[PDB]
Amino acid sequence: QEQTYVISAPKIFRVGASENIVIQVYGYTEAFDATISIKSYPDKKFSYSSGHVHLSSENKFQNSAILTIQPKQLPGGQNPVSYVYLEVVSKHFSKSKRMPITYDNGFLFIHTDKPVYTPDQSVKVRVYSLNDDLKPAKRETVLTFIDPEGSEVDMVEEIDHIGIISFPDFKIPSNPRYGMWTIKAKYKEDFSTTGTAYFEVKEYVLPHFSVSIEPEYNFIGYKNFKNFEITIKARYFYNKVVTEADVYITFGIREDLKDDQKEMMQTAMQNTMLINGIAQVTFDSETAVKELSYYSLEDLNNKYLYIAVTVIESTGGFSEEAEIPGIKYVLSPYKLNLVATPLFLKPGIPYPIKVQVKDSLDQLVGGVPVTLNAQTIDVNQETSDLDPSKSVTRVDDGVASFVLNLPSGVTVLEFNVKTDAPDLPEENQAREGYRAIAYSSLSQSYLYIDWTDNHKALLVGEHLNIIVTPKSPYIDKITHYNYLILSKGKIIHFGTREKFSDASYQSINIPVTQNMVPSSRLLVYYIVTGEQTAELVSDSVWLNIEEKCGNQLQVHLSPDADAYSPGQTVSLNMATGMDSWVALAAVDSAVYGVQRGAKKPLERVFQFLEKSDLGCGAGGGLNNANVFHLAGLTFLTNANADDSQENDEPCKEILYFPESWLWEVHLVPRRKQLQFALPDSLTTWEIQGVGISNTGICVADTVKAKVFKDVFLEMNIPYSVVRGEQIQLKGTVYNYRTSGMQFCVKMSAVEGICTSESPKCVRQKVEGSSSHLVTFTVLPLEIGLHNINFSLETWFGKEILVKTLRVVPEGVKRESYSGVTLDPRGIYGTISRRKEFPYRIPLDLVPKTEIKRILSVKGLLVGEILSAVLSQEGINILTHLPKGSAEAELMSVVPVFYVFHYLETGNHWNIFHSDPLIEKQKLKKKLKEGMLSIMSYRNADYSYSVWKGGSASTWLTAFALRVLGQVNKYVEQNQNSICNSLLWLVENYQLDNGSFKENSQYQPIKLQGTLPVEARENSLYLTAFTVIGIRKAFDICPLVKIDTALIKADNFLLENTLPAQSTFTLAISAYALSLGDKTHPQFRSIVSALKREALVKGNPPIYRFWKDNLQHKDSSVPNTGTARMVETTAYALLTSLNLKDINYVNPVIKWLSEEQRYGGGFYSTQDTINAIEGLTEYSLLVKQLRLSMDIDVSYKHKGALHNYKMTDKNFLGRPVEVLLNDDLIVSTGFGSGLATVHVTTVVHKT
Amino acid sequence: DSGCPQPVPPENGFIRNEKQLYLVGEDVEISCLTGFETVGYQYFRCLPD
Ligand SMILES: *[C@@H]1O[C@H](CO)[C@@H](O[C@@H]2O[C@H](CO)[C@@H](O)[C@H](O)[C@H]2NC(C)=O)[C@H](O)[C@H]1NC(C)=O
Repeated sequence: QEQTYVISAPKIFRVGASENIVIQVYGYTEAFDATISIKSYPDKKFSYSSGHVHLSSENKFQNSAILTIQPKQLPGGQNPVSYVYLEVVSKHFSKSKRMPITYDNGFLFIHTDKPVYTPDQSVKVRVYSLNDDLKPAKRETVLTFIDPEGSEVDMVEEIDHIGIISFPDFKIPSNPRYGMWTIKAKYKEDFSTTGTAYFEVKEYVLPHFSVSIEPEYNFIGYKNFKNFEITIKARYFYNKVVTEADVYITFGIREDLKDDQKEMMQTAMQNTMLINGIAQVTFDSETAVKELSYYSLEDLNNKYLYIAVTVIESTGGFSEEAEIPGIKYVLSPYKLNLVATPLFLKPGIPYPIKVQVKDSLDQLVGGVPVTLNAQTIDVNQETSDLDPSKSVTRVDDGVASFVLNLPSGVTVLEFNVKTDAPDLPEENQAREGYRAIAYSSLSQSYLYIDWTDNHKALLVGEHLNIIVTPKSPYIDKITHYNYLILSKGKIIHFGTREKFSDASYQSINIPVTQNMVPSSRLLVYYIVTGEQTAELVSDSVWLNIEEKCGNQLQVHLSPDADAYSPGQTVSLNMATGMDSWVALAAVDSAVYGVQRGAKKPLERVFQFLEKSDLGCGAGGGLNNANVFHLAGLTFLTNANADDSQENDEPCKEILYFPESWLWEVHLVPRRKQLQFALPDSLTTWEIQGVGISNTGICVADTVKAKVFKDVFLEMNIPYSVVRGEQIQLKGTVYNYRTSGMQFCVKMSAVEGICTSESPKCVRQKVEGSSSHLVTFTVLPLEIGLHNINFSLETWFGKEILVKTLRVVPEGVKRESYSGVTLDPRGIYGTISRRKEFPYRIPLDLVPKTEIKRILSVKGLLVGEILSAVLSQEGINILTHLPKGSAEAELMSVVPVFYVFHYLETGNHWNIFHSDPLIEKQKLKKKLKEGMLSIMSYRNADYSYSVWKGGSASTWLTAFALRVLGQVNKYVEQNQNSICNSLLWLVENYQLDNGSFKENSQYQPIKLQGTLPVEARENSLYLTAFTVIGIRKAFDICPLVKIDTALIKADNFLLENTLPAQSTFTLAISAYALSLGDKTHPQFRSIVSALKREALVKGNPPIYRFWKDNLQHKDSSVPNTGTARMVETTAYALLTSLNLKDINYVNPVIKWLSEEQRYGGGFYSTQDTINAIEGLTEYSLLVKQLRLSMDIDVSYKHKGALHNYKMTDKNFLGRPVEVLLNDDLIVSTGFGSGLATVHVTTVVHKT
Repeated sequence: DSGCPQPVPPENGFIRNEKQLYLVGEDVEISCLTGFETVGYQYFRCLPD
């Protein structure tokens, strides 16, 4: 085993990616070629990609193939391809391995211009769209908005030309649901990546000042429980402290961070004054809780202190509410976890251990003292112990670092790490322990990466310098070792490192490249083939690389100041290392103030790129195969290793007053200047540039342009005012000059408002660096948006707040709903092609509101079309067994009608791919010759008989009638004979309770009849059979007494059947009634029984069928028992179909299509015909359910309003505003499939 | 998944589109037995809860 190979590949191929596959071979000395290929699995038939690589001494027998599985070459369709063959071929070896493939190429980042929207806003959204190589994907993206109901709302697809997809603005539907909307982005075509973002649709006003609640730390224990200092700070978004304000604190005992009875602590509700923008507070849990509640101690409350804070400006109309959702009362506050700690030993290398300490509601606690103690197990369990080292966690990292000098004898280390929490016992200072295992080399042929715990991030363009030592018995033979550098899934670099003469080996000196910047993984491996046996020896380490952007886009404004002034014309300069697209967004910092901790949209985007790393942990591994697997690789080798044993759980180790503007995308050819006027908001504009170029995404530095005016009015106009309510529009005049001023504030308003003061006015004065409370009382007369000009006539001219008051009508806004399921083919009965929604003005409408109406439609997709067919071996039925005597003729021809019907009901006469039964003309000839042969069996008085002169059989007559009714849809036949035979069967053989009682045929012809149950319900069987026949034929001769007879027989079935003795009878009678009143309560009871006689396999049923009397133990060959079982199953199936219950049907079609489950073939006629029938029907149903329904919606007195082109590609009806007073019509053609249209009426009732 | 179980229909109603589990936002359509007729909003919206 000297001649050996390793081919190293990403653990998973990404479709459309380029997978760099590297091959090394050992002990060859003649040059040879190998080809590496990706081939379809399992057939190896299609070569998706192939690479020819030359292995030779100047290659050093090392090379790689760039293989790409182009997405359109995979077959696609209903099944994705889960696997593919990686194959290598050479003069010396061939091997192929089943590789998994993933349809998950690239990244979708959804950038939403604000986290929060009022209604009536449009949410501007764009998606940054990157290939697996972090290049512009140029793939069109489907972008789906989910209302917190979870209902699909809208879908929009936009071509990606740029790597930036500027979607149309999504206008919030005219009655949204408040709360967390979801946006899902998916690539339209092959790749099935997803992006997701959230935005909150909420009634809000931008808070004026950022009230900040900053507890010393997020937990309360014995130290704090008596005394817990908590700091309030409030700053305006123009970042000057709220110089004075009234602070209101209120406290609650919250059992969980849930909607709760907060149990507010009136004992502790407190006031303080916000001295220069700060107020230190403390809560004493003792006096608060014992004075108010039973709880004596946090032993009783492993719970949360809720705190809410109201800051009122005290000299102004603004007030802001801040909260902490809860501070954890805890006996044991902390928990340990490891970070970047492999849990794998390198005997003789200092073993670094890093524990982070997290508190409850975890944050890094920073300064907790930690001690680590461990037991060292040497070979043969020779156990020993280490002294307990101590370290304090790093204050700004939470990490207590440890290093254990381990003897080279250690086989496993198990070590415990405990919080030396000074204020706790160990019984509350939680403690943890871990196993660390050596590499488990078989030969003891080890390789170690001498990585000096350099967790400090490496800098792009610096040379790496990693020492590696292959300590091996056979270093005489280990000429060289190989290395691979991994970044995301890709092997970005590979190479070889000679043994120097001294038996030192070359360092890995390669420079760290820009393709490494999120992270990299170094794997190092060699095969040594000492004695006659090869060992693959390998190691890997996690490499932490700086998040250096490739384009390094930076954005700054050209002027600079403490603050710009409202409307100041300003230049924005974008400067970049290369040509770049850049997307700009300015938002008011206030908008994040709407929330607590609202994360900037593209936070930590490198930490999302990191998620394409296929490895996990800081490196190392239990074994060579484990080292490769944890590195996110797999390999082909003959060196006595494979990683197919290495399957594992998913690995979780850790290592004008706009609100937004400048929403623009520009080509910045290395430099560009924008000019614009800063809007009138006196706020910090956080301006975010995001660069996109051939080197990926670079979210830049968030410029924070302070907009500031020395002296101004700001008005606390609420979001909305109730129409016709006297309300104080409170506000504040601010003077930040050092001199005081005398000011007059006045309100100028449109006539839709009437106002009190009507001032030149009182001309009040305000001190320097101070603000005066201003207020106006107003009454809004009429609904809508009304311009109010607040203005401040004062030294240095004027100020004028052009504002809009928003007025909503009185009472309560009520919403109530109507819809219809449009079933234009009768998929459920009555043809619901059209519906009309009258403009029903309610009796209690508030005097002048408008009734809002909103319409939407949902397509009801058919789902899983489980597809099953007769073989072309149905030529067996076309060319059936001899047309002999003893009704053998009938058995011959009857199935031909069914098979003709089946072929009619489908593509079979649109197309045969093979073995065609296409000569439908000859088939129709044989069909009508059949109908002749059966009509031969008709006796004189329109009975049928088994023989030309035999005893008239009602069973046979109903059977014939069934056949003839079924076929009359395809061959016209003299209905008078059908009328006569029907009225014969009714008048001669109807009797009450026991309808259609059979005239003695002297024998059951078991080849044609079933063998019923004989003792009882034989009559229920026969009534069911005859009712089926009549229901199949009465439609072509609807003589009234035949309907009366159907009433009689259906009533008798409904009454007699429910206590069914036999599943067979239950089934058949269920069917018969399904032909009749599908919706009679008795019918539904019988159905509900049948559905419980059903037998299944699988937790969700994969197969479902019915059996009775154990006629199933003998299923090895088709026989009367299996015949009966198939019969009763096909009746059940038919029934279900008539219920149109596809979800039920499907596993019954799956059972019926597996011949083996009922002994192979069919036995007798009945089973066979009923099975063919059922497959026919099921085909039919699936067609009828196929959604293709252009739905007209039109007003009654006016033009069309919308046209929903509903299709299974586009099943979702965007909500359409239906605000006009017309009666509203919705209609569709014959169309196809099933939809449901909903109109919601929203109205205010007194 | 916490998709809603099959609801109890109104008396004399039945579930048109019976399913063992309904995805969030599925309409389940109530319909009335032969003697009876749906007056109102026959559809229940399976909420994420
Ligand atoms: C509020 O003040 C603005 C001006 O700052 C008024 O808008 C002006 O209205 C006049 C008359 O319609 C126009 O000639 C000007 O062109 C408008 N200017 C602008 C910038 O729009 C507005 O009408 C005032 N509204 C109230 C209620 O007083």
